[PDB]
Amino acid sequence: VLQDVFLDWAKKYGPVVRVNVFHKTSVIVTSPESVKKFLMSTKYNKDSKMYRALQTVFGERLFGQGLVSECNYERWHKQRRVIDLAFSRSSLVSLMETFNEKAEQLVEILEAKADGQTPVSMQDMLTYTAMDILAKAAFGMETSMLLGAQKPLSQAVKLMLEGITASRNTLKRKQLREVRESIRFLRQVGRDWVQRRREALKRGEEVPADILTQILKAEEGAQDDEGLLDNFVTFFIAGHETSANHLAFTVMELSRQPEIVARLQAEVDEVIGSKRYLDFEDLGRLQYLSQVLKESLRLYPPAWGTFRLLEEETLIDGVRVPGNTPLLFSTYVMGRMDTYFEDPLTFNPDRFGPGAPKPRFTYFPFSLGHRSCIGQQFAQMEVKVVMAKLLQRLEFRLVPGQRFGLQEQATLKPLDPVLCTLRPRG
Ligand code: HEM
Ligand SMILES: COCCCC/C(=N\OCCN)c1ccc(C(F)(F)F)cc1
Repeated sequence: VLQDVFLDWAKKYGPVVRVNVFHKTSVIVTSPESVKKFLMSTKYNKDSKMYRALQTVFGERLFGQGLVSECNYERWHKQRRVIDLAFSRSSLVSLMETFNEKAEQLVEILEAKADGQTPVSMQDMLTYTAMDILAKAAFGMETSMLLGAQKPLSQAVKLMLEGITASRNTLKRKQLREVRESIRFLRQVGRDWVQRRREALKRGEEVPADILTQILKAEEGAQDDEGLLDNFVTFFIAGHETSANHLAFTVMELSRQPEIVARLQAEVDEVIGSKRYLDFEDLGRLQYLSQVLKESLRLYPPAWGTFRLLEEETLIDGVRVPGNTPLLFSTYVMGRMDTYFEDPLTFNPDRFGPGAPKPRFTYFPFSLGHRSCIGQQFAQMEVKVVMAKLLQRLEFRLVPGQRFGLQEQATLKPLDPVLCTLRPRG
């Protein structure tokens, strides 16, 4: 992938290197001290130019000015102020139900295929699980992709994601219209779930706190609904894709880590035993699993980095960088430099063991500072629940011909689906 070229240039030409990314010039900055300086201060904001591709795709508005793609500070802070309420500790705890139900359903489906002969794309299975979780937790709606439903919506998402791949890269005639079809499809599903929400509150019906309630609340006194559909599509996608890929990477890696798996099984037996559903307080004690996930994100971060606009010419690590320059920061790159991580190609979860110094601005799969992931705790919870349940009940072997490796898409994800054969534990 393109991130592997940047790593080579980082290693070779040091901490400040001009590059071309999405066919625009920027400076990739790879010192911890630089990361800290620019990420940990609100003085630095995202670069409209770099995110302008995510805002609109092929003349069809995708994330628009939603929580990811909005770069002006004050406009972003206004939404983030209110959307933040849907991610409080009590908000989160109440989602353990959605996470558990979906996790259980996933494990059950796979148990039905656990003959040890039936190939299953774990990438697909984990995408359906993540979307099912997101759709319900965020919007109070059931997609049931895990049981074959909403196969059109699943297809819209797929095409739209290739869309972003070609929009900001790729330098036939039908494939470009299907992407536009897909983007408008997602916006219309948005309208319906927004409408089906308004109708239920027009019947004065009781509806618990949501991401949906919060996005609506942020869009009050808006002449259009566009700022609301922006945030619908942003969360619909951001709230499932990176989690899906993170899961896929982890199961991929694990299929060739028998010792790690054993310890994982060993751990999950002690904390939950055979209990069907996990309580909020259970996740905290899945400490080794926590470590595996953290290491998974170090080698395989779905969201490989972020951009900040450097407005005034500044001196960065002894290099003069000119004003109006986009800064690229890459957790993928830093995670693979032996300057910051001994023997960096080795998947070693002990790196995050208790007592190890926490990596110091050399590792940020959820980014850092104010533009960090609003969904961090959300995804860390959901990912422990799925992984806990998989480890509890099933074993996965990777089908011969399945490659370990990456593709760059809208996010980093396994090049291959994660085709596996499955057995019951024991
Ligand atoms: C393991 C999965 C996850 C990863 C690795 C992750 C990663 C990221 C990172 C690196 C940023 C990009 C910041 C940038 O562009 O500079 C981000 C943004 C964000 N993520 Fe995620 N994330 C994941 C899951 C989620 C989920 C579950 C949600 C939604 C429920 C979410 C929604 C968002 C939002 C809306 C933002 C923008 C926050 C803001 O600018 O105010 N994340 N996350
Ligand atoms: C369709 O892509 C989903 C949202 C953008 C992916 C992303 N991070 O967001 C994760 C939300 N949970 C992202 C990936 C790469 C870049 C970069 F600018 F580095 F290319 C920026 C954002």
